[PDB]
Amino acid sequence: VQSGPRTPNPYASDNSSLMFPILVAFGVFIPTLFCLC
Amino acid sequence: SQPAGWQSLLSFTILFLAWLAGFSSRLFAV
Amino acid sequence: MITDVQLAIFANMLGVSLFLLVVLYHYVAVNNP
Amino acid sequence: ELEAMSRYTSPVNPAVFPHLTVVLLAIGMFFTAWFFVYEVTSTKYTRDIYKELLISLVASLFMGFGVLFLLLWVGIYV
Ligand SMILES: CCCCCCCCCCCCCC(=O)O[C@H](COC(=O)CCCCCCCCCC)COP(=O)(O)OCC[N+](C)(C)C
Ligand SMILES: CCCCCCCCCCCCCC(=O)O[C@H](COC(=O)CCCCCCCCCC)COP(=O)(O)OCC[N+](C)(C)C
Ligand SMILES: [Mg+2]
Repeated sequence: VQSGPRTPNPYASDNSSLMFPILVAFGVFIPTLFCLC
Repeated sequence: SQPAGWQSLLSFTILFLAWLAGFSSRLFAV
Repeated sequence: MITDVQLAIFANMLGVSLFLLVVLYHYVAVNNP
Repeated sequence: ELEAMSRYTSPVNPAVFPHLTVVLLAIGMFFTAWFFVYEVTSTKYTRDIYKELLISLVASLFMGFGVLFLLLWVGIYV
């Protein structure tokens, strides 16, 4: 009836994986503000 | 940079913020 | 979930910003007809 | 079997749904504000249609992805 102990979240690791997507967003934004010329 | 374009942008922004302040002050019962 | 204090602070700050933008609009329009 | 499979992870770490919303929503707003300004200070002859379509496309792209992440942070899970 009772399930058991919960599972630790295997999602990510700090100082690399959390900021990687945000940095991808920034790195796309800057060349977009280059197509002026 | 014409002051007319910035004047109209300021008007649009202040109307949008008035909308948002009217919508946000009416959620103290929700 | 938002609390009452957070939303009260938000409403106060938003009202103050509104009236600052009103006075800024009057300044701009008067100075540059 | 259920023994040879791996437990399913989300493609984006959930704890970075908020930080990735604002960044993908501020930029969008910025681009939209650049479009609106451009349409107020431009006469009919001077307006270029390609810059209009391009800034429309980029602003819509970032705004759409930001709206999705906002929609998914509050707990709708589209
Ligand atoms: C959320 C609530 C916010 C309240 C909204 C209030 C908006 C405040 C800003 C309005 C100021 C617009 C000024 C304006 O004239 O822009 C329009 C073109 O106007 C625009 O740039 C935006 C038009 C959007 C209208 C929506 C279209 C939907 C229906 C289309 C079929 C085109 O102007 P022009 O073509 O430059 O006119 C010639 C320049 N003269 C100065 C000589 C006039
Ligand atoms: C200058 C910088 C400006 C950049 C643009 C920033 C705009 C983004 C701001 C949006 C902030 C949303 C507030 C918020 O996230 O708080 C919510 C609480 O959830 C709610 O009920 C509030 C939802 C209302 C937010 C809708 C705003 C969209 C605007 C359209 C009018 C937290 O709820 P949680 O309790 O965390 O739910 C997650 C847990 N679950 C189990 C549900 C999964
Ligand atoms: Mg799906």
